[PDB]
Amino acid sequence: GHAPFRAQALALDADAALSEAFPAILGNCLEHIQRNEVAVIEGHDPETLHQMRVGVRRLRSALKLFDAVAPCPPALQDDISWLGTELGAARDWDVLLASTLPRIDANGLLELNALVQKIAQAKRHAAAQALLSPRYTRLMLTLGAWMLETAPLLDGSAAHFSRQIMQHLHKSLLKRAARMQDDDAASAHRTRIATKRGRYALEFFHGLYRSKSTRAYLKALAATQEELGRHNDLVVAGRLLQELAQQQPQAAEAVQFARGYLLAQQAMRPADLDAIRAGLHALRAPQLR
Ligand SMILES: [Zn+2]
Repeated sequence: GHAPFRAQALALDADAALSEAFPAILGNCLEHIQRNEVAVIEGHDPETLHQMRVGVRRLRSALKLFDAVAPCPPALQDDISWLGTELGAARDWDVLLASTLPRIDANGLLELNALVQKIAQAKRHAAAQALLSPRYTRLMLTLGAWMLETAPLLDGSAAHFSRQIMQHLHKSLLKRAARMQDDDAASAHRTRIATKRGRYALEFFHGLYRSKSTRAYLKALAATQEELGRHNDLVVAGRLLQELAQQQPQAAEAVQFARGYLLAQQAMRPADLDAIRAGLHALRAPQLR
């Protein structure tokens, strides 16, 4: 309520088992979602919604790496996708209003800003209703119950599991950054998600790896995510405004002006792959300690 909740720092023991790490990682993800509930329902704060959306993304990536040892039931995965879409739609409209539209310097953009704010507030109300619905509360309860049941069934230490995942994710990131080509949406998106997956996994198994080696690895990853995410916000804005033009034909002139400005920003300032390649060419897989 009122205050935004950021993901709690998870410091796992070096000698900790997989049966101890799995409920600690997923529990941290569920807490990150739960502690933002009230503020997303009652308020309109963008950071509280941002933190809840990130929490859902962190949970989905955690279930993806744990999929081999503990596969999540398909019914829960459908509800996680529903929750991600509901909070995601509200987040997309908030990014457009606070970050994508203000960087646009023809005079009819004031009424467009009022229309976008109206949609963003309505999407926040729609997200609030999704959280108050029994579908959400049942999902959080069923996920927690499944987490605790599957936890003692896992074999080996956390260090043995993390090294296999970290080797695959570093291999996946470097491969996608090399296969990456200019003006290709599919390759740029694959690199951005490999950057997110790698950042989350290293934050989950934080107390298992070297303090100064991971800090430099996370810095190079966060910089790559910031660059590819900047170009991604521009293409999402163009998609959201084109959808708004079809539903609201009255503000179409103001929409097309904003769409024209953003389409040019995509061509004039594309995702600087050369700076990304130079930022990731030196990176070595973080070693256990
Ligand atoms: Zn309201």
